[PDB]
Formats: sequence, structure tokens, C-alpha cells
Amino acid sequence: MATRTQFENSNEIGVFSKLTNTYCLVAVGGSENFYSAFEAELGDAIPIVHTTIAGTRIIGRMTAGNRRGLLVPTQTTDQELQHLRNSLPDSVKIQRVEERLSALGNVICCNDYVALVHPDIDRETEELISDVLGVEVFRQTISGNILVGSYCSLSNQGGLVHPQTSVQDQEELSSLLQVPLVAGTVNRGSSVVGAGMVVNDYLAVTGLDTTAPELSVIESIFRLQ
Amino acid sequence: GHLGFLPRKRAASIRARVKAFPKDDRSKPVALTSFLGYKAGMTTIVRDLDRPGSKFHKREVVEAVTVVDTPPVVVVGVVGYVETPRGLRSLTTVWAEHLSDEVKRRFYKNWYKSKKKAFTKYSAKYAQDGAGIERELARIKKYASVVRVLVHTQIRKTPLAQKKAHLAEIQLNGGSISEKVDWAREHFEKTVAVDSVFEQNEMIDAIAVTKGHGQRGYHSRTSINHKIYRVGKGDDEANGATSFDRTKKTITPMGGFVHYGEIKNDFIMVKGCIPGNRKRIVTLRKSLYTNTSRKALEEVSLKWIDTASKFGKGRFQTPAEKHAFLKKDL
Amino acid sequence: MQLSWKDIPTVAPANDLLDIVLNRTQRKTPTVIRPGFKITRIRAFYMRKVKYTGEGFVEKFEDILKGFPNINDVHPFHRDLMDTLYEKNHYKISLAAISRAKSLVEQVARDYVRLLKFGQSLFQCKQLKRAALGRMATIVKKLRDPLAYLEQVRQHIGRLPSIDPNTRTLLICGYPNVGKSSFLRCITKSDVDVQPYAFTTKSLYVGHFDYKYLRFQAIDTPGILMNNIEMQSIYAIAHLRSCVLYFMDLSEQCGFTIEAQVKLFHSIKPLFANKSVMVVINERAQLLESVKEVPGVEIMTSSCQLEENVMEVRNKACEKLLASRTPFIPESVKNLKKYDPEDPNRRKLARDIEAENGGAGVFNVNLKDKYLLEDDEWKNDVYDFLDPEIAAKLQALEEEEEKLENEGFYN
Amino acid sequence: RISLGLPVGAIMNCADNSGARNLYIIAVKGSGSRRLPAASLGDMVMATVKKGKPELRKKVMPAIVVRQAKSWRRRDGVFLYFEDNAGVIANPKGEMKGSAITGPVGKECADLWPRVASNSGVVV
Amino acid sequence: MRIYQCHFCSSPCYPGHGIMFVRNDAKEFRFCRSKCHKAFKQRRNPRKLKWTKAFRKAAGKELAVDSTLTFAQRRNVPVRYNRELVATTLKAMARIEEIRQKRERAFYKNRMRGNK
RNA sequence: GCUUGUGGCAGUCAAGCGGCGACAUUGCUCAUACCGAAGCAGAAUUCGGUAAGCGUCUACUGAUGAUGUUACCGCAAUAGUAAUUGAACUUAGUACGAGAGGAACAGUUCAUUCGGAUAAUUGGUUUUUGCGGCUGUCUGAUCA
Ligand SMILES: [Zn+2]
Repeated sequence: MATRTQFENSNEIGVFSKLTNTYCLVAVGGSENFYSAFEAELGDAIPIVHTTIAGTRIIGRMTAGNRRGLLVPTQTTDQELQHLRNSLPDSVKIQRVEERLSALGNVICCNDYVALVHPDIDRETEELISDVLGVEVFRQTISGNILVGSYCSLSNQGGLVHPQTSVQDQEELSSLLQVPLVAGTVNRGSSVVGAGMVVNDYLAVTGLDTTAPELSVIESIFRLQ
Repeated sequence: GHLGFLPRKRAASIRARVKAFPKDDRSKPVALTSFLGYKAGMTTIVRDLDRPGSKFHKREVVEAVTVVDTPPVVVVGVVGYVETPRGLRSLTTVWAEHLSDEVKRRFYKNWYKSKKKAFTKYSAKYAQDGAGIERELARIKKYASVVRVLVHTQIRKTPLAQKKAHLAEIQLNGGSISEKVDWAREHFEKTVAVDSVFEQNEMIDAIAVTKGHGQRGYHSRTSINHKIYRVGKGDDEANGATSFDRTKKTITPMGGFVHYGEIKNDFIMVKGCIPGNRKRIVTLRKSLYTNTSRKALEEVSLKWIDTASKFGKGRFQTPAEKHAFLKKDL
Repeated sequence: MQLSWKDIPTVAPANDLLDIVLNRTQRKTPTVIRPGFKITRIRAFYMRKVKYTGEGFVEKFEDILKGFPNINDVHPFHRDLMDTLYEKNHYKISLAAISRAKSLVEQVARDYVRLLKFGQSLFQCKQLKRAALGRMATIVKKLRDPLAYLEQVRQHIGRLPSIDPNTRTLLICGYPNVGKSSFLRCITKSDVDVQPYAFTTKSLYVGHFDYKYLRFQAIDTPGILMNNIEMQSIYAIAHLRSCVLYFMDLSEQCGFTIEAQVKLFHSIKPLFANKSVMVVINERAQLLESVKEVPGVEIMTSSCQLEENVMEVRNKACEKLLASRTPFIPESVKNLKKYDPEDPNRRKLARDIEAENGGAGVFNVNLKDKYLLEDDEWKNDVYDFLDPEIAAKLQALEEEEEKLENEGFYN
Repeated sequence: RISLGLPVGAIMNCADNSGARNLYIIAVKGSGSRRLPAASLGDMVMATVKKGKPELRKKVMPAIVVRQAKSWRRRDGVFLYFEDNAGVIANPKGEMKGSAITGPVGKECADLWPRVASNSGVVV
Repeated sequence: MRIYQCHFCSSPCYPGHGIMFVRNDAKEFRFCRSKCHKAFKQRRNPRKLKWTKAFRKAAGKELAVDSTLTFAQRRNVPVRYNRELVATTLKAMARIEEIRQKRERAFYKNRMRGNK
């Protein structure tokens, strides 16, 4: 089930895409074959929508969401918001944040039931994230890393953390998520696991450089089968 | 310096004559190949770039777009040309018998002092069934191979103190030259509009004389490959509106243009900056050939055009919007 | 050092080398001169040409030494492999001669340049200039013999397989081309001549394969009956970290007597005991029992033309080397099927629709065609006032002016 | 193109958590020719750390500019400038050293370097 | 599109006009013209400048809140659109302008009280 | 009908020239582009040729001055001429290749320099000698 692809000959799959259990988002740009990578492995399972965030190709890093909705930065344009709402199922809420941080994909990590946020985020937005996503939120830093969404990848089946997350760090975090966690690397030693790949309960895509042991580790920990 | 333009001497005249026209098309319907206009300042536009494979594909982009005042053009006559070993030669020319006062002024310098004895014997040549006029036209059909129309701008319709119509030739295209001269026959004393010669997204080139600097400036230039975005019917309303804005606006900015008056006739929005300052006459030609590129073929989904006063920093696009701004009045 | 040497520059023949350098200076230096020219200018004019000519020879000699590795400093394995294919004394002599020629060229420059810079006539500078370049031609001209040998080695050394002694390898050995040659191609993607004549292979081969997510490379011997060709395998067996596999036949291939193979095995027994050898075979048991005396060897009766037995031996060899809330899944996910590479009815992708539109780059990616609406009905259609429910609220806005249009002070 | 505001030899602060205090730029990677080509937002420039990690004395490493502080024209229409200029430390392949980046980060630079955007939380 | 109002003057900044400033706390600040940008550096207080809507509404020169004005409401909860909604909302814009213009029919003479 | 690329001394032999003697002979002393060959598998590369492209009082120019009189529109004999380098998508991780690595054609998108224009906007730039403010000087003084 795990797929090995690239965007514009780039191994950072999570930078230019954002996927969930109910919908898929892909960045537009000079290249277009990246769209077919998900379509070939998804088809009609979940919709795939071409869209930009603030005119950038880093949608994956600038946005965070779950199967029940999407969370977009303060700089999102109404044209993108209106187009996104009209190209997604009814059960997908969209709203902008009002906070100093903008790179939601790097500053925030969420799954279908639990979420992790920057400890310095304001208290007001914590309620909004829970309400919009319908998920629990915990202020946490993976092994002291401040950008949880960039160095951590989470899902219902399991999660992945950057290699510096020792076993002690993995175990303590597993209590909050109550799921198995593995510390390693993707795309042949890329410490940014979150940006290097995107995974859900039934599909995982990684960069071309992803070695066989790395691909198998992702498959085993995330319980693809 | 660039030896392609040297020596950097004076231009021939304020008006620039088109040295070359589109080659030929002996199958397409007869139509004009050029037009005339004036430099109506400049403005700014915002549009979504539908160019594939671009760094800003589907993103909004800002670009300065020049507006040229192109009032309707009326044909005063036609010119026939015949190939010769020494080059093309003008065989014969005819006139419409009712040349406007603006055209009649073009042939006089001290117009007020002159008796104003313009075309009179030629005008009397129309006192019969056209035997004299038709015979001169017949030889052009029998002998001429390429036909150029004599037309002038409706200067009286422009906010210019000149009132002296600019007169220049425009080359025709089409097969069966008999039809080409017949086309001119119908248009004698009639007017033509830019919409019948140009269209949106078409690629054109403009030729004019650059701004002077009191040995600098005052030279003819032919900056090629300028894209037409909008060809607006200035006489009609909502010329400055857009499909996705649907608010009635006029392209003329508040307070008009610098050193230019209001626009009340047909106009063309052109990419880039056509050479020549304000009040300078510009002649339009279409690409000199069938250019084929993605940039040329790409259409423009115009979103919004800036129409704010340039005499300082603008705030509103129309006085009606200024209501959301008074002791001196009440 | 890396396991590849294809980057060595080509060693041009002495006849071609002489022309290249001499012609290079002529085209890259001035030629017009007259006896009336200044003495200082003439000497400088000739000095640059002489200096440039010497540099050209030095550059080629300098580059040759850089590209060619030192035979005794690469690796104990590659040391002998190069020595067996390229005689050490001849190899060192060629490199040593090149260095000597370069040193003589430097002597040529120092001797004549000093003499030339103190000249006082055009002929003296001109004649001395020819003398300076005359010895360079003579030195190179007599160097033709070693140069030819270097080029032959250069065109062959770079072609040698990039075998890595350090990483894991699987040596293949046995009676000449008794099933062994075809074995390498079976393990992984590789090509070896299968025509079964005695010495079907004259040089080493490598075939890469992965097990346990770890890289392995199988190595095939040229053949063992001494012969110089066979000497290549002897050093490969000794200086390569591997568990060598011995090949034999019992019933089908070559019909050769196992007695000779067993006796030949004992000849190599002392040398390659430290490799945990294994024996593969395509009173017979008693003959093999003599080889079984070594605890670290096993006999595997097998067929060399099917994968089942190939993996049986390989699997043991690989071990020997190393012995040293609930998730949400929409029903549509499992209702569909995995992508079919060639099914005409497969779910077509934008990667294919683009070709239908004239190409990839020319296709204008349309954000439409994947739209969700109650009904489209248009498909093509201060803007904050588009939110619904505003029209209903207008009922609480009409009567605002009724209380301000009939009272003074803004009337 | 955008207006240049970082001439060769300039010094500014560091916008990453690598611990560097200030950065000194001596050249621009892929330097053009004509007046030297001043650096700009998103460009990679060879820079040396003035103060911070003591081991970096006279050490030149590639750096990516994330702020310019000089007003420039953007294709988005608006003209804007940053409060201060700063860069980040990364290898030629874009492997950011600092695990996190703070402060304004140019939108063009973030899109140009996928990993830098992943390491930036205050982009735009 | 959907231009933002200048914080220092409340004047909308059309595309290609005005300047913007990005701080470490960016909270993007937009200046409609060079005067506001230069004035902002000089620490001129909006509550004191007599020519900015911030002072005019704060000082009582004009009204502060109105029923139509409360619906500025830069909403961020889009719903699936339809042409009927778009067409109807256009009528609301005309009514919004009409009532707002009707509201723009009085306080610039209400302040004349005491100067009858 | 000067110039460049191949040494001094000594010795054998000789195609020939009529006893002399060519060459062989022994001793020491380009980064760009297009073609042809190269164990050139790919990438990169050398060699040879082509373009010599491409790089580490008077010269000039402003101005004036019988071809019936003037004005408009034209042709062109002639002189000059310009564009240049690099980068991203896709074709690609396919062809090739045990492996490591890894192209090309076509179709698209950008950036540097050079040059002709533009001042829509950004700026060095103020005799808006336009507003508001200030210092001395006012007239006895609100008025300057
Ligand atoms: Zn303002």
C-alpha cells in the first residue's frame, strides 16, 4: 500500500500535499504529474482537489486538518476558501486562525481524534482547534522539538517521530496518543519526517530516497495491512 | 551605443508611418490591417494568470497596461500600387468628394488666412454618374496589385486643441482585389471601428515617436509584440467594469489623465508601455505575421482595472464611492 | 580508494602526444617576428613559447600520474589483481619513466630559458629555442614504448568490475564452469556466457542482490584447474570477506568424476578455511565425506536450473555471513482496487489526460471538473456581503430612517 | 525579480535556533556580473558567523536569506518591507541545521526552499 | 481582491497601492499612503489626528456603530454557493448602500446643534 | 615570393643524385555551438576540423542653406543593425547499468547582462518658493 513518489523531483511529499481519511489536497505548480500519484492509489476513495494556500506551494506546511474539517492560516484568500468549500464534501469545516504563527503544518499536528500544538499558542485558538476538528489538543514538544507538525507524523493507526526522540520520549508521548510510536528517519535520513511523507489509516506516500527499511518501518508502525 | 539606431538624429515628423504591413492573405475576408490613436496615459490591472507551467499559474498578477485613445476612423480615399523593377509606385488616388474640414485643414498651414479653397474641381467631378471617378477606380482594379486606404482620425472627437486630422495610409488584405477596391467603394465617407480590426487577446505592435528631452529623444520606434487585453466601446457605459465585479465603472480615472482629457470614444488596452508620451499619435499594426506561442494564445480573464486619480495618491475609483469620505457645503 | 577507475585520462601515443603539444603552443602563441624587433621583446616572445611548451608536457605527465593509481597503495586485493593483469615492474617503470621525463622537461626549461634570456641575436634565440624544444621531442620520442603499454592498461583497468572487498560478497568456486557460471545470473540481474566450455569466464564477475534489507554481491571465479588467469581467483578467495561456495556435479552436468573434484578440493583446503565454506553439488557419499571432515562445510544435492534450490543454498549463506476511538476507513477505500498497470478500463489519471490535450506542459490544469454543489447551472461564476441570511435580516433595517427624517438637527 | 538590499559584506542577525548571534556575508552563491550583485531575500550567500559558536572562527558556510528589510516589489501587487534582515544556516542541499526558525520568513523564500518553510513557523 | 482597510486610516487599499510592514509580531500593518507610513514612524496617535476616521468616530464627529455596519463581518465559514444566492446578495448590496447612504443623509448637520 | 612545430656533436643504412645523399636510424643532453574518431554501457572526457563566434586641418555630431509655387500621401538607391548567458517542470530516475550513478529530442516556465522605450509605481529628488509648526526681527498690538 505504501507508495514511493516525488513532486518536482523533490522528496518532501508533505510540503506540497495534505491528506486525510476523507479528502486529499495537492499543491498546483509547474509540474502536474504529482496529482496522478494520489489518484492512481486513491481513485474515487476520497476527493483530490488542486488548491493553493496564500498562493504558495507549501500548502502541506501552511495548513493542518483532519477528516472532519480543515484549518487554514490567516493569509488564506477568500477565492481559495470559497473554491475549497465548493470542491469538498459537506462534512468539511474550514476557518482561518488569528495568531502570530502561520505555518500551521509545521507549528501544529493533528489526527482524527488527538492534536498537538505549540505550547506558546494562545489559549483562545486551542478551543477553536478542538471545536473545528472535534479532537483533543495537548501542548507538547516531541523530544524538545518546537515544530511538532514538521518532525512528527500522526494517525489513528500510529505515528512517527524524528530520530532524536529516544525511547523514553516515545513512551511518554505514546501515553497521550495511546498508539505505538517509532523514532527514525524518512527519505534516506531526512529528519523532517512530517514533511517527508503523508500517511493515513489506509494509505502512505514517501519520497523516492526512502530506503527499504524506512519504507517497511512506516508500513509496520502505521499498520497499513 | 546601439548602432542599429544610430545616427540618433531627428525623427521625420510627429507622425510615424508604418514601413511594413502584414504580408498577404488572398483567402481571408477583406479587412483593415492598421489603426490610429493617441496615448491616453497609463493604468494598472490585476488578473489571474492561466498560463500553465508558470510559477504564478492561477495566481493574481499586477502589470502596467497602457490605454490608447482610438476614436472611429473615416475613409477619405484609396491608393493603388503597382509592382515595378524600381519598387512599388503609386498609380492613382481618389477622394470621397466631401473631405471634412479637419482633412481640409491638413493641406493648409495658415488655414485662417487662406480662402479655404479645398478640393473643388475634383468635387465637381461627382456631378455625373461617376464616369471620371469610376474610370480612375477601374484602372486601379485592372492594374493595381496591392491597395492602401487613405483614412484620417476623427480629431474633433478627441480632447485635442489641434482639430487637424492626421492622415495616413493603411494597407488592405484579401484575395480578388476587385473585391478589395469594392470594399473601399462602400466605405467612402463611412466610419470604421477598432472592434472590426482588432479583438481581445490579439497580439499587435505599435509605432510612435519617443518623448523628447529638449541630442536626445524625438525618434521613431516600433516596439513589437504588444498584447491587446480589452477593446472597450468607450461610447457605451460600464467600459471599465469586469465580469467578476459587475459594478458600473469608467476607464477614465477621477480627474482624467495627466495632460489629457476624458475618454468618450473607442479605446484599446495594451500590455506594456507603447513608446511616446501623452498627446502623441500612435499607429497600430498586428504582429507583422502569424505569431504562434503560448504567451500570445493565452486569454486574459480581466478582474479589475485601476481608475484612480494620478495627481497624487488615490483612494477611490469613482465619486460615488467617495461618499464614504462637510462644512463648506453643509 | 573507490572501486572504479574509469576516470583516468587517455594516454595519447608518443607520435600523437608530440604533435598535440607542439601544435598547441604554435596556435596559442604569437608567430610574427622580425630581426628588427627589440632584443628584450624577442627574448620574452621566445621565453613564453618555451615556457608554454614545457607546461603542456608537464600537464599531460602530471595528469597521467594523478589518474593512474599506485599499484601497491590501493588495496592488498587490488594490488595483486592489477599486478596479475598489469606486471608490477612494468607498471612502476611506466609511471617512473613518466616522472623522469617530466623532471627532464623541467631541466630543459631551466637550462635553455636562462640561456635564452641573455641572448643578443634573433638567430641565437631562435636556434636555442629549437634546441630547447628539440630535447623535449627526443625525450618523448624515445618514450613511445612505455606510453603504449599505459594506454592499453588505461583502456582495460577502467573497465575492470567495481568489486568491493570490504562489503559482503559471495565467492563462487569449483571445477571450471560446471554449472557455476549460470548460477550467478539466476541469483540476480547479471549476464555471463552460458556456453559450457571449460573456461567460459576469463575474469571476475559481480552480481548484486539484497537480503534482510542488506546489500550482497555474488562473485564468480574465472576458473580453477599455475595459469596467470587462475591466479586472479586465488587472491580473490583469500582477500575477500566472503563464504565461498564450491560447485560440483553428480548426475547431469559434465559427467565428470567427483574423485578429481574432491582431490582438488583438498589442495585449497588449508588456504580458505577461515571463510566458513559451503559445497553445492548438482561410494559417492564416501568421497564427499572426506570433504565433510571440515565441520564448517556442508554438501547440498541440488539442481542448478531452478530457483527453489538456488535460494536454499543462498538463504543459508546469508545467515552464515551475518553469523560472524477507532481508525476511519471509508468503504470506498476497499470497494476500489489497486492500480492496474495495463488494464484499459483502469482509473485514468491526469498524467494520462494531459497527453490527450497535446502534452504535459501544454495542459492547463483546471481547478473545475471536481466540484461539489447543489446544482451547477453556471459552472463559471465588498465581496464579504455574499454570506446567506443577510437578506432575511434586512427586515430589521428598513424603518431606520423613520425616526431621523422628521426631527431637526440633521432633519 | 525583487530589489536587492543586502550588499556584499553586510551583517545582520540570525533567525534560527542554531544559537548563532549574527551572520557576516562575504559573497553570493551564483554571483552575477556587470558593482557587485547585492544579495536578496531567498538567495543563498556564503556567510561566516561573527559571534556565537566559538568554533566558527573564519568559517564560511552557505546561508539562506529569509529577510531583507529593504522595500521591494512583489508580484502580489503590494509593496512591503521587513522590520529587520536575517538569514538561516543550512547545507548546500537545504538541510536546515536549526530545527526551528522564528521571525518573518519571505513567502518567496519559503516556497523556494521546501525544508526552510517546514522549519519556519512565522512565514509571511 | 477583497482589499483590506488601512488600520491607520480605515481607507481601503486597492491592489497595487499602499505599503505594508511586517514585524516579528507581524499582525500585518497596512499603510494606505506614504503619509500614514511616515506618520506612523513619527508615533502620531490616530486618536489625535483630525483627518482619520479613527478620531472622527472616537471624537463623535460621525456615528460609531450601525445595524448595517455590524454586518461587515469578514466571515470565514463559507458554504456551498449558488447563483441565486449571488444574485440575491447583489440586491442586498444595493440596499446596504441605500440604507448606509440614507444613514449618510444626516450627522454632518446634526453637529450644527448649538449653531442654529 | 622575411615569419611558426619538431636540438647540438658523433655513427650505421640508403630512395636516389652521380664520389654526394631526404625521412626513418644508434650513443647523453580551451568555457560556446555543429560535425568525424576514441572500451564513448550512462554521466563526464580527450583528440581533429568548422564559426574565430565567445570569455576567464581634419574624424564625429547638432543646425541652416535652379528641382514652375505650396501642401498632403507615398516608393526606396544607399548606410547602419543585436541580442547574449544561465536556470526550473516534463520527457527521468526511463534509456543505459551487476551496482554506484545516470542522458538526449520535442513541449513548456523563469533568471542575469546588453539595448529601445515607459514614469502606471519605487526611489536619490523640493524654486508645490502648497499647507501646519518653530526661532529672532516687527507695529505699542489682536492683524504680519
Ligand atoms: Zn492610512
